[PDB]
Amino acid sequence: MLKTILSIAGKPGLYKLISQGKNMLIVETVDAAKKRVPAYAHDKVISLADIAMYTDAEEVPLSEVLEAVKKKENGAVASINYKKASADELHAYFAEVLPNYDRDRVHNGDIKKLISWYNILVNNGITEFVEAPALEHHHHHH
Repeated sequence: MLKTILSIAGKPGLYKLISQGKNMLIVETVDAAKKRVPAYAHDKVISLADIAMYTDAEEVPLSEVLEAVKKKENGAVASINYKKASADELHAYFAEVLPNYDRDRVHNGDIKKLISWYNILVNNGITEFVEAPALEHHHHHH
């Protein structure tokens, strides 16, 4: 479940935490190499277990709204690209499948941080977070 993937809003992207130490966290790059990297709690180390967005519907974790926008592209990578798209393009890409997003709670660059991890997600597959089969096949209940 959401515990192992740490979401990084700094220079790197996504990590897998194995163990915590009082200097450095023992993590793995979620990548093709998968190297053991010392993580430091300064480079915007957030839990992806924590990331959620409150919208017109219930409280939706970032993984489930990833599913909703990924549904469009059939499990491909993000065609938006956050480092080429305008701020208007960011919210309009989300509003293609979910136009019920608000601008009150969703205002903290929530889609922008999402696209940053979203390209990394499809890069190695991660595990599974969308009913389009990349590794497993999910069932819609959420």
